[PDB]
Amino acid sequence: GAMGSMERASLIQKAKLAEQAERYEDMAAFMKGAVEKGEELSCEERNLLSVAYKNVVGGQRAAWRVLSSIEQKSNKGPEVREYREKVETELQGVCDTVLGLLDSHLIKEAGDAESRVFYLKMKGDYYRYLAEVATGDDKKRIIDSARSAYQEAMDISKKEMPPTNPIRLGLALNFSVFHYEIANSPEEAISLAKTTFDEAMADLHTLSEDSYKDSTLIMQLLRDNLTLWT
Amino acid sequence: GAMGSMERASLIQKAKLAEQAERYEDMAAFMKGAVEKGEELSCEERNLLSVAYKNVVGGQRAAWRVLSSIEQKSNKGPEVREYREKVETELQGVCDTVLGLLDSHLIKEAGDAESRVFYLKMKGDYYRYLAEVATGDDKKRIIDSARSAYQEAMDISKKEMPPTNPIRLGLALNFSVFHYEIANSPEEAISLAKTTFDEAMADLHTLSEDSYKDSTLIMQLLRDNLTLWT
Amino acid sequence: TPSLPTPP
Amino acid sequence: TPSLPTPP
Ligand SMILES: *Cc1ccc(-n2ccnc2-c2ccccc2C)cc1Br
Ligand SMILES: *Cc1ccc(-n2ccnc2-c2ccccc2C)cc1Br
Repeated sequence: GAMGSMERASLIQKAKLAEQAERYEDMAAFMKGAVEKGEELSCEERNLLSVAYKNVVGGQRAAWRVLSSIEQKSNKGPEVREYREKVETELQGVCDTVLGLLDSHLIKEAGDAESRVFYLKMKGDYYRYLAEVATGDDKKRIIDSARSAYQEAMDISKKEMPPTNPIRLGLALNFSVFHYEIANSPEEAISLAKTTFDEAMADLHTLSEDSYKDSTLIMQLLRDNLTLWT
Repeated sequence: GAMGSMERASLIQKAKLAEQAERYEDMAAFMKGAVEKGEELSCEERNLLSVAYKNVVGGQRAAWRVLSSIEQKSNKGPEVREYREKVETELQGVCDTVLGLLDSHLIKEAGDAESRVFYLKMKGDYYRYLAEVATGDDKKRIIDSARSAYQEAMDISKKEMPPTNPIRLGLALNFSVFHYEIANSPEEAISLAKTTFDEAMADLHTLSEDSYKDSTLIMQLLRDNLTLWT
Repeated sequence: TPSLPTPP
Repeated sequence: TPSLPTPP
């Protein structure tokens, strides 16, 4: 696309600059360009991709929730619905773009557990965002697509990664949020967060100080959700 | 343009929704559409226009300053300069759009002091933003364009508005910042802020509680700058 | 230096 | 409920 003329390394450099400048739409466009070069992503590059799109979709989701709340209080003319729909369509477009990158061809080339779990977690997350706004014939299929991606990620992570691995912990956190917020399964959410926390706690003794900091940060986020939910 | 099909009132309604959703690019596009309907703007509508574009250009300016700082520390390949230039060009485009709205035809139809001063202040501000990034043959002309717009605004405001009027106070604040930051005239900046503050203080006795709150807020911002500068 | 912010 | 934030 529009980034086809730019060197891969230059796209990555500019993504880092865009992050420092808080230009997340630019960051996402640079990272989309980098993915489309066709090469696998390193760990650092995967994180750049994730940060970029999380910020973009995060802004859209926040706007959608503001507008949806106004719309539900209205229930005036068609403007609130129209503008909510505009934001919704834009959000869906970004999710479809991310899912498209994962399907063409990041997941299929990802053979190491760390990369494959990372991408499948992403796939779950972006289907989850589609689920948040879905109301038509395919809504159950969207929810099931999220579930399936998260479940494959969980199965790989349990076999191949320590219980303290940050990607494994973040996956469990997000899958637990899926259960609570999307699948109407609060008990499953709570069980997953609890078991994840406990298994991580038991493995902290193996870690360096720096790895300990990372794992315990995500453990605290699990605990925070457990507190909110109980 | 793209908003030509939408009712003026719907554009204004959606601008307000976009503000609540913190969708400032959308807000600006809606307000550009509203201006292009050809009718004069009310006070509330002028403020919507201003808020929208201030947020948009504010983000661009902040990004430009981050990138410019990295570039000056670099003085590696062309990427930092290229990306700074990209952000700069986008910023210039937004400023040119705002200036275009003012010239076609908001200023020429603005006959009341409140509207005319508001628009001329805007004109000064957006030339000031162009001045912040200017380096070529026209840089002195850009600075003079800002100065001229601010000066016409000041002359009208002094004749037609009380010294406590928020638009008059905001104009003086921004013109003082022009003097300090752009025109290399810190003494003029300080004198303007001081005289503005003092003349406003003397007129506070005439105001209602609500008007007092508004005027004193801007007076405090003048005082804050005086503290920074002395 | 800070210029005028958006209204409160 | 909060999901995973961006990394610190
Ligand atoms: C340039 C300018 C000046 C004043 C306002 N304004 C209008 C109503 N309230 C305010 C305001 C804005 C910022 C700080 C304080 C106050 C009272 C709007 C613009 Br644009
Ligand atoms: C999904 C996920 C999980 C973990 C990370 N990550 C990688 C390095 N640090 C972290 C992180 C992220 C958020 C909070 C805490 C920590 C330690 C990135 C992603 Br994407």
